[PDB]
Amino acid sequence: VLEIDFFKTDDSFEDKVFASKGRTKIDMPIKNRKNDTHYLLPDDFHFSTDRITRLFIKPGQKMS
Amino acid sequence: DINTKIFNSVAEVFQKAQGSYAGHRKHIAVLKKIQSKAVEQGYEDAFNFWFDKLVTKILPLKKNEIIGDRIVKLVAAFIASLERELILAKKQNYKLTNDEEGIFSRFVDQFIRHVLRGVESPDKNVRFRVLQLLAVIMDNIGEIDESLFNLLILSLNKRIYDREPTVRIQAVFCLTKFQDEATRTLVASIQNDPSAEVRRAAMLNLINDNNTRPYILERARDVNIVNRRLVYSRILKSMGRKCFDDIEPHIFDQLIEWGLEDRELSVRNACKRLIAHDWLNALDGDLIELLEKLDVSRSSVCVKAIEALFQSRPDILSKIKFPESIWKDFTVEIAFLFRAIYLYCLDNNITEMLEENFPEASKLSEHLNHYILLRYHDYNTLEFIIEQLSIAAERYDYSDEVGRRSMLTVVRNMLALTTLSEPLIKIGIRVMKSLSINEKDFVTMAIEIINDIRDDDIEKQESKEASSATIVLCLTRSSYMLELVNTPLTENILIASLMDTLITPAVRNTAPNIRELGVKNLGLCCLLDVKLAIDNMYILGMCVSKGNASLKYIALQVIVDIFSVHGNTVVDGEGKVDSISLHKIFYKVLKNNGLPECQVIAAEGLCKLFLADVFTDDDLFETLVLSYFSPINSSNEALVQAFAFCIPVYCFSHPAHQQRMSRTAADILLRLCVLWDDLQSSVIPREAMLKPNIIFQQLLFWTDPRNLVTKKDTVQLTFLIDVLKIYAQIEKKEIKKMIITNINAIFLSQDYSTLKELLEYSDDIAENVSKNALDKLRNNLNSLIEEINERS
Repeated sequence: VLEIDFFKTDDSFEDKVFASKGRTKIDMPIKNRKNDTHYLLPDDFHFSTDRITRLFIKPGQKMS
Repeated sequence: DINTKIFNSVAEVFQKAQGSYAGHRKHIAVLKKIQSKAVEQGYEDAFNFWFDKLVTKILPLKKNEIIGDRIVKLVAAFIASLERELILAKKQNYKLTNDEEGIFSRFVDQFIRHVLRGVESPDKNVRFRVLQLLAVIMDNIGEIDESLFNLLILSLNKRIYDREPTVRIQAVFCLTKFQDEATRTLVASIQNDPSAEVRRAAMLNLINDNNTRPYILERARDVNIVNRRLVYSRILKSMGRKCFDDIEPHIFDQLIEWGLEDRELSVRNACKRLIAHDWLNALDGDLIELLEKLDVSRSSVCVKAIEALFQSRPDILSKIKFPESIWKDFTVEIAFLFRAIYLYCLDNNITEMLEENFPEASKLSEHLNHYILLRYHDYNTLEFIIEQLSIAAERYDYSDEVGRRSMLTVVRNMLALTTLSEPLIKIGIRVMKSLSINEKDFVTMAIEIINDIRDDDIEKQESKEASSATIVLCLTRSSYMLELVNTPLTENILIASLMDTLITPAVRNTAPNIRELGVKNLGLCCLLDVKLAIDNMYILGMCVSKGNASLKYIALQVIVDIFSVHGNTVVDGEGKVDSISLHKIFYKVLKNNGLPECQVIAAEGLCKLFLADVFTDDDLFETLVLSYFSPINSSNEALVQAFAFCIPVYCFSHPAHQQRMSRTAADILLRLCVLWDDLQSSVIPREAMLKPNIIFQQLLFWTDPRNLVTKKDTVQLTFLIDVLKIYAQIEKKEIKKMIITNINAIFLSQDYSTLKELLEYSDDIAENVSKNALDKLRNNLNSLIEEINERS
């Protein structure tokens, strides 16, 4: 905002920042904290149209 | 009084310090005097109290607000200033006489405790500011008693699991400064935390130690693209030369391959720049040494890495010439450059530097020959060099007829060597194809070679039939020859002889090595003569049924290719095998996870045939979709990815294809819900497969009309009604809730009859929120009804 008036002792309920929190959730749920995947991608084999259109034993030739 | 004077003095500083950093150094200077005098008069606690009060005013300010950022820096600069005076007196060894140590230790301790009063506040803004203040003063708090140290670690260890990723990052920054416990806590967050920005924060700030480097570089496969890019953009760049010493060579090669083959361009370019610009510069322009690090002899990544370099640095490209003097010191690195440059310039038509930088064909034939002599008259390096030169030779210029014959007589002598490795037969024959004027000139020279090998074998015997090893050589050569033939066998007589003399005997006997070559040679001939393919369909069915996993591997590929080239004319007729017989051969292989390599060929192969319309059986197509969603095939990544790429393009390429999915998809969905519900039973080998709602909206997605590459069609419509008849056939409502909620992904608008029928069912299902979801459907539906009705 504009600025802060650090000379204000009038400021009411500024100690509210130190409240207890009762029934306000501040921790992430314990389920998500650990994941077996470790957030990596699986092995990638790169299946492309170029891959499929080609023959197995004669990769130079293509099919429709 | 003097208590209010302290407040006014400190508040005046905070009032001006929030607006600009200009006078912060002066602001610290006065704060230190206000403090010193305050303690002199016994009001140390008045200063500490008012200093805290003014800091509380910035705690609720949100992350971005500059005013909060400016006061956080003031607080940090103040503590850092007080500590510097204590460090100097210690480092310059002079005494402090005004209790500066005691005042500092007490101020810091008191201030952290005050700030920690809001570490668990409900307002996420103060929780962020609290950890921000902590993070930015950690370096300058000095030595603290154990009670405060325990309080800090416990407070942070709870904030590492804060609900906001913004606070968690700040929790990370705090714990980084306690590294050497805290190190394992950060590795725990680098792998397990769901937010990508915190994994990024942990990664970038985690100490790069032999213990931690594996976990840091592990993020080269992070699901987020930035985290992957940053591995090359910063991590690997920070290390510099240590990327070739303190990094395991096996993971090293895997990092380049990953970056250069990544599916995203940002990651690819990031890895490219690391190789072409950052590394190369770290090695002082020495391209040869850079290639020594990539290890051309034991890796193919360098093909992309050097082409990546050539694009980035065309200035170096014109500087690599090849005079006759280079061959005196020819190594694997230089040899790889020879092919890499020559092929790169042909592809991008930089013919400028081929007439002056490379020898003519006649001189290249001498050098290629030379190395052939050294090897077949370190053996690995020689074979490698021969391969690199031969690769270039295949694409060399033989306009000068002198160079064509020279090179030709060189490779013919090479291919005549009975000891020639397979990789050098492969490339040796491809060169002879480029040198030949036409196919007939190519096969005549090739078969002439082959026959000499088998005939010479019969003189050592007449010191009857050729040895088994000798047959492996002839079939290896012929297999690479027949791969390059493209005319019907009717035109090539000599290939008809090779069939009788060599190929069909190889299919007859054993070991595999000789039988596997016979099948590949046969399959390649079947691609040229439809009748030959008809007359060998029974043989190939036997090869997969009675052969080792390797023979199944080849014979299956042959079968799929014969179908791709000739279609359904090799099946179902007089003198022809039955389609349903081959369908069973594929199915038996497809579901045998004992050998998963073959499942991909069956899985992929069948997709190739349905896509070309050569296959069009509804029941078989359904076996594919189910093997994709199957729990047994989760282990086979290649199979899942094969089906994942094929069956979506099948539907979306032509509505007849998608029309097939619609008829099956209801039965498919049925047979996977019944499945998952039975994975709860006491018979296992659940999360090993998707849950029905995923499967449904997956199925429904394939059936959507507009995803095809011109009218509404209602192909999807017919799928849904089927899904509703099957419905109600379930033990657990949980999966009924799954199937029902994911409706409304439909495209609705024609064809009155169908939609009215759809409404009739939905009304019948008017038997928990699932009810709402279904009601959403009928109101939208009932509108379509009155609209069409009144249209008349």
